[PDB]
Amino acid sequence: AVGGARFDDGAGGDNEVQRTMLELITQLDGFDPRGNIKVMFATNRPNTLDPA
Amino acid sequence: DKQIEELVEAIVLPMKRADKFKDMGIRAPKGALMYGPPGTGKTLLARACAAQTNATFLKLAAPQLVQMYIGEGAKLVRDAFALAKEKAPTIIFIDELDAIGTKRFDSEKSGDREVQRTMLELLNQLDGFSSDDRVKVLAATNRVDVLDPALLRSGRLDRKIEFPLPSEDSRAQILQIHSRKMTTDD
Amino acid sequence: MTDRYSFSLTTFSPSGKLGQIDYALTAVKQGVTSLGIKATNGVVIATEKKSSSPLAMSETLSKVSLLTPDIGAVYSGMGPDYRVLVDKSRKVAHTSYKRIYGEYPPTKLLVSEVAKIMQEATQSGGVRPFGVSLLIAGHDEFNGFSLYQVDPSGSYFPWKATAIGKGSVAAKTFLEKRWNDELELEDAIHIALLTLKESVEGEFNGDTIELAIIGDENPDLLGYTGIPTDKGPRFRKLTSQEINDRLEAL
Amino acid sequence: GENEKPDVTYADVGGLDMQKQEIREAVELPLVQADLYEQIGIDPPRGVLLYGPPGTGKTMLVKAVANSTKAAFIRVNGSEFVHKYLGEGPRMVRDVFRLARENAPSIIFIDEVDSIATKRFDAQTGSDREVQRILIELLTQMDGFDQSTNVKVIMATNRADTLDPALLRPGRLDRKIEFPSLRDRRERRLIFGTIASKMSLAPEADLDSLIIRNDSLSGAVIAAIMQEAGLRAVRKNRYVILQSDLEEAYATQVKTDNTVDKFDFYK
Amino acid sequence: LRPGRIDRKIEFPPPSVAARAEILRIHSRKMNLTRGINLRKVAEKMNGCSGADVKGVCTEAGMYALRERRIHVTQEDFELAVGKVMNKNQETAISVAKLFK
Amino acid sequence: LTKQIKEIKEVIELPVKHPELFESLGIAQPKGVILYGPPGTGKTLLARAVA
Amino acid sequence: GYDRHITIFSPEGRLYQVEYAFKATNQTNINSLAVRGKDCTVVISQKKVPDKLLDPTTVSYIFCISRTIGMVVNGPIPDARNAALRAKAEAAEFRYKYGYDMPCDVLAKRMANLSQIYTQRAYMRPLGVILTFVSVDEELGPSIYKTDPAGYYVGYKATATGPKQQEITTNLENHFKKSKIDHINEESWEKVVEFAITHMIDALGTEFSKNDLEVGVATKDKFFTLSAENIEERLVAIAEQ
Amino acid sequence: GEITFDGIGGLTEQIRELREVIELPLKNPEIFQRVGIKPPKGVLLYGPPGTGKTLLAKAVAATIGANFIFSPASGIVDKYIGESARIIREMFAYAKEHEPCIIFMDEVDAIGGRRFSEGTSADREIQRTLMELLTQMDGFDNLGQTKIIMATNRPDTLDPALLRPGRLDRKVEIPLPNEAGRLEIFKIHTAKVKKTGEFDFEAAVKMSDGFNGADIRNCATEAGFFAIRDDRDHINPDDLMKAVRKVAEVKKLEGTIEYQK
Amino acid sequence: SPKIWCAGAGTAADTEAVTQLIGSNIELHSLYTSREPRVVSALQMLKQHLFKYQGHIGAYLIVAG
Ligand SMILES: Nc1ncnc2c1ncn2[C@@H]1O[C@H](COP(=O)(O)OP(=O)(O)OP(=O)(O)O)[C@@H](O)[C@H]1O
Ligand SMILES: Nc1ncnc2c1ncn2[C@@H]1O[C@H](COP(=O)(O)OP(=O)(O)OP(=O)(O)O)[C@@H](O)[C@H]1O
Ligand SMILES: Nc1ncnc2c1ncn2[C@@H]1O[C@H](COP(=O)(O)OP(=O)(O)OP(=O)(O)O)[C@@H](O)[C@H]1O
Ligand SMILES: Nc1ncnc2c1ncn2[C@@H]1O[C@H](COP(=O)(O)OP(=O)(O)O)[C@@H](O)[C@H]1O
Ligand SMILES: Nc1ncnc2c1ncn2[C@@H]1O[C@H](COP(=O)(O)OP(=O)(O)O)[C@@H](O)[C@H]1O
Ligand SMILES: [Mg+2]
Ligand SMILES: [Mg+2]
Ligand SMILES: [Mg+2]
Ligand SMILES: [Mg+2]
Repeated sequence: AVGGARFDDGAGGDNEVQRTMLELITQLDGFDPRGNIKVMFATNRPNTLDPA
Repeated sequence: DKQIEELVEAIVLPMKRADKFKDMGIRAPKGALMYGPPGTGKTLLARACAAQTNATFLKLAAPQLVQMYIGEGAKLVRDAFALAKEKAPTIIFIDELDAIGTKRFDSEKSGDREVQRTMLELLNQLDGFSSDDRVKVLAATNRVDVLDPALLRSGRLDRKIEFPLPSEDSRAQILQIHSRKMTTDD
Repeated sequence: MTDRYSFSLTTFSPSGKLGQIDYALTAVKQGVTSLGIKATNGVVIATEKKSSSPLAMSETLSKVSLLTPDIGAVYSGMGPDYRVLVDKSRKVAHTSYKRIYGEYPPTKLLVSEVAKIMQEATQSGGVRPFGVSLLIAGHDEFNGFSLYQVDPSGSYFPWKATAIGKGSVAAKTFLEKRWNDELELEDAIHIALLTLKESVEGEFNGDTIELAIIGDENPDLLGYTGIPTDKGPRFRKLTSQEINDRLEAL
Repeated sequence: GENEKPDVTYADVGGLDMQKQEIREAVELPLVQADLYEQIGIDPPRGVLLYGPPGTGKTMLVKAVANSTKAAFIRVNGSEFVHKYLGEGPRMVRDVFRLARENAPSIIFIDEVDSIATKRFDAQTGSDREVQRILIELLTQMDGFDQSTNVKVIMATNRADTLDPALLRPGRLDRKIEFPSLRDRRERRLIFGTIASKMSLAPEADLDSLIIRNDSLSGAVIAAIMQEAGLRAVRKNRYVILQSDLEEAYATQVKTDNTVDKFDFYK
Repeated sequence: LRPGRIDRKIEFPPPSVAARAEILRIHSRKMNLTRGINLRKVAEKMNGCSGADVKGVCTEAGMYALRERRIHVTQEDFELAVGKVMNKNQETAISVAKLFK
Repeated sequence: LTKQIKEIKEVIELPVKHPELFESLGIAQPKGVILYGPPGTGKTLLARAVA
Repeated sequence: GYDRHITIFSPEGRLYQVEYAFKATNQTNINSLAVRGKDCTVVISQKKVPDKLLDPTTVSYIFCISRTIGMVVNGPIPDARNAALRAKAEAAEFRYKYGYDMPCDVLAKRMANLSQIYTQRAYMRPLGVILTFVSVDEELGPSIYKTDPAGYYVGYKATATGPKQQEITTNLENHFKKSKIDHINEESWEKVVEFAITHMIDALGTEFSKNDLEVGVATKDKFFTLSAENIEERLVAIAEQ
Repeated sequence: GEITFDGIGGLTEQIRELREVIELPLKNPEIFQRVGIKPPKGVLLYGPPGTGKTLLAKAVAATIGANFIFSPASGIVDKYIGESARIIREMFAYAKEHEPCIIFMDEVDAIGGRRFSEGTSADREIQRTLMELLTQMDGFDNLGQTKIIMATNRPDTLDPALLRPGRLDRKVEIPLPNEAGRLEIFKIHTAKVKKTGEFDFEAAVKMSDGFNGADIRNCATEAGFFAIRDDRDHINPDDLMKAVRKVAEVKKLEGTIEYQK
Repeated sequence: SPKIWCAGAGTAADTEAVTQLIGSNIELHSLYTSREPRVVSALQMLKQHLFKYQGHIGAYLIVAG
């Protein structure tokens, strides 16, 4: 959660979590230099993790 | 193959043939939206196409340029719009639209409205037959069902492209692209 | 919406009252206002008919079907459930009483056999309750004129007066005020017309109104005269013209 | 309702004369005269339930009383009470009762409450919890609202069993009026009379034939008929509507479904 | 529901005829007294169902004096008032049932 | 009902006025109280009246 | 909803399934017409003219069930065929059982009873076709019985079916009031067909060729389909309007 | 300028039907007053978007020469009151001066709510703007001289209140253009732009049955792309034949065939 | 039925029984169809019944009506 699941699904909903989530996806996705950066992700369940 | 052929009708051909468009008088394509599954190379296409059209390629994301507060940033975005139109010809690639889509009734009247409105303005101004040919617009989004309802009214994005599932042919070619990097094993 | 237990008819409902059975009643209400009044010397049943399409023939829509020549039925509800139920009533009765006891049923027995059919379309899962609730009005020798209601549940009750359909509320109270069993039949027919006339006032013409009596025998309509001992038909259905006569007596 | 007041007066009420009388005695008169009630010594008449399905002019009755009271009229709807922040609803109950005290005498009128008042509820939805709380506080405030200059809560419903009957009940609501919508001859006759007054009619056909032919027709059906009738009257340049024109206008509008549209598929 | 800390519980019945006599008596005294003192009769004859019921009887009996433009009640009025209040309570509460059992 | 009045009196008035008497003569102190019975009895009224 | 699917009583107590069948029987858009002449029963249906890949003639909506009895079908074709079997079949069985030709009225009653059984069957989905039987009946003479997908059935003086049914009905209604009877005028079997052809053209507003219609005619002891060219003999006077 | 009443096709019929409703009570409330009926105000239009409900509102306004205020409310849409509060007050004031006047309230549904009871709480805030407008235009007062025509495009965002009598008197259908109403439209479009002479539309209109007029403009433009691709500045009848097929696919797929309540 | 009478010969028991059993079906027919059955209809139904048992059920009848 936070940079994990969207809270858009709710009735009033929220998208401060979509901002955080989005930013991370784009840094990973496409060209962008890296200095041998390993990416480790700890999720209790893959289900909760955004499918994106 | 198919999507490339389609994008090239919407984009490349009008760019060079712009005189012809003026004469006949019909609008030239006012932007293409690509949507459906990721991994289909929405990215990629736009880069190659822009280069052919020799038109400055901005890779851009409308909520990413909101830095901290939506006070100092709503205003930043009005500048970004201004900059991007100027120094044409150009193809501005605006990406993921989901955070500012907000089809809901609890759609923010905050500064999130301002980014969104200036999205409508960009597209409206391209209509005509001279403004469409210089300034070109690509847009990328994944879910297409969460958008603003004023976007499904009129022809705000003048062309809508759904990605199809890959074929056998499509898979076999993508593998070849990857395998070349590796040692060739027959 | 409701439970999966209450849609099922093999499953005890939480309440214990099926959703199903309750649907059957909602539909009864939606139909025509049909009534029955019991008299000393007769029973009158009367109802209005669906106007349907303009060019659809009204005559062929029959909401009173004779079960036997001496016992008729009236219903509120749907046509399809009515006809199928009706073939079953006659058929089960022949087997269990016209070959065994070689005679027409008592009204009570016929009413009993109609409940059982009903009951089985509610017991067996996956088979909806009959879409129709009856009045079975009739005449037999042993227990005289008789008046019944048979519920799509398969419970039945005798009454002094009952009415069913949308206008059930209205009608029942009117009958009370104006009439009691001890009064003669002739009075009730005029009364019943008036009662049904509250229901609808645009047309009350004898074409759209089906009115019948079960009363005295008609030895003419026995149809094999020269033998007198056999009871004639108890039931006599009154034509439109006959209705119109009865409208000027009101 | 006084800043700009309705044009509905007790005179502008046509039919329902019998229903209309009881409602004035209950509501309008505690406010104009406290003094009458004090001399005998009774507790003023309490709330008034208005039910009868829409077209029975429940709201219309209260439009009449709004002019004559010369004094506050607070007209609110059920929408206001149900959530506006997911928490606004409990607060919103309290404010109408307080606001009434300030500008007393006041008529409290709540148009919809059929959806606020339900026997059962669902606490699993978060938004619903506020619906539940509004219902319970209303019961509480009403007991603390007796013996006030404000009339005890007036509300309008489609039905009297939408409200809980054990809880909301006589002696909160000691007058509970059913309106005729099946309607009698007299009741019909008065509604036709509002129209008959409004513009002269050129007799060209029986007036009373039309009444009898209306099975139960409500006020709204009768207004609609005239509206068509007069659209034809413009073209002709007629300015007094033929009784023949009304007859044909009735013929083309055989409302309340009749037989021709209900009967067609309930067969 | 479950144990915790709730312990005392007080049960309130709807009134009996004795209790009904008491509630009815004291409101009538404050208002205008029932003449012929048949407020006792009214309670003996029937039970209401609530003390809310009883205050409704009080209001109506008094309203009957108002229609005549009198300011005092009698027994004749209570006998009308009771039948109206009490019967209305029954016709609103029974309608929900169809014809089961 | 006065049945009711004696039963409620014991429970609220004596431990509030003097906890010191109640405690000693009895054992413990009474807790919350739940009033149950139909609407329209005038339970609310009782609660106001003791206070 | 689950409430839509259950074959057993809906919460409304009036089936969703039944309303659905009613939707279906207007997918094909066949306007049909059936009237009763004096001694002749005329049934007309649009014969669609598809592409050459299909033959036009073969395409039909009028079918000969038995002697005298014809059937016009409105609503989808594969379900039409399913129904058709059962009706042809019973006419035969009745003749075996009872040693006389089945009357019209009795065949329609049988099929209403089968319709109702379908919603009692869980597996089965109710047939979503209109069966309108036309005949010169044994006793009653010209007869029209229209059967609904639900299983309601009712007789008719005249009828039309389709999405554009409404326009045709009006003409037929007013006609019958001026004529002051329920039969289309003229004893002659031939000119009643033409009065039907003409009234179809009027209502719909579209002139139809022989290609665009099919005309089935009931006489005493046969139901038979006219030639393509027979239709034309009528059509020609009418066609100049 | 008047939108040419000839260039409205397949809804010719609509224009004429309309003036009964509009022209007679707008010019003279006198006739309806003497006749004996309350004068009608509130007219609801409805058709699948791109049949030109807006276009028809304009057509009528020019004929009479009555003042015309077209306000889209989807251009100012917000939750709580802000910018909307300023506009609507201004807008009635202009309408009053230029009376007789027609307000074509376009996408009334935009600031339109849905009542809910357990829904999003925000939609009721949106609804309030619409109610403020209603009272300004007409209160208890009934004028024909200033009149309101309400046009909707989405029906499930449309306000249940605004359906009722007392806000509304006629519910006027605007249906699909005609079969060869669509042909009239097709031909007009191509006359405007360059063409070498095209007459393949007799075939083309048939495939493109069920089209909104908006959608016909789309096959004409794509045909035109095809011409420029061929290196011509003239649409050839071949190019047009190509376009109508592909455009017909999407059009029905994603089609609006709704008629709003 | 009222206008279909027959007189029976053969085994007496069978003649009464067959008339009673068949009687019902004819009565069923009448009401089902809202029409008086054909004389031939009775004839047909009668014939098949007997035929099955190859005549052990020994009713030989004059069918009139
Ligand atoms: N069509 C393609 N052929 C081969 N590799 C592909 C293709 N599309 C994407 N990939 C690979 O996947 C990587 C990530 O692309 P990504 O999943 O971000 O795709 P996208 O369609 O641009 O989506 P989004 O921006 O919504 O995440 C690329 O850098 C490329 O190596
Ligand atoms: N194992 C235990 N330890 C302590 N007291 C116990 C035990 N088992 C039973 N009790 C008895 O239960 C009495 C009341 O416990 P109390 O109700 O305060 O407890 P709890 O389980 O903390 O719950 P809650 O806060 O919901 O009331 C104690 O005073 C004592 O008599
Ligand atoms: N015994 C009484 N004496 C006086 N008035 C009474 C009596 N009982 C009830 N009433 C009247 O009935 C009104 C409503 O009853 P109240 O709301 O106090 O009931 P309750 O039984 O505590 O119900 P709830 O279920 O709403 O909590 C009181 O405000 C009062 O006017
Ligand atoms: N006394 C009457 N005279 C005329 N018409 C009436 C009368 N009373 C009610 N109506 C009709 O009832 C309809 C509803 O009135 P309204 O006050 O809007 O309330 P509701 O629908 O809530 O009962 C109107 O169409 C009105 O014409
Ligand atoms: N009747 C018509 N005649 C000509 N073109 C039409 C017609 N109907 C629709 N169109 C075209 O579609 C365009 C857009 O429809 P628009 O006026 O925005 O209507 P709506 O309010 O129904 O969405 C019109 O401006 C016009 O170009
Ligand atoms: Mg990407
Ligand atoms: Mg109301
Ligand atoms: Mg209480
Ligand atoms: Mg518009």
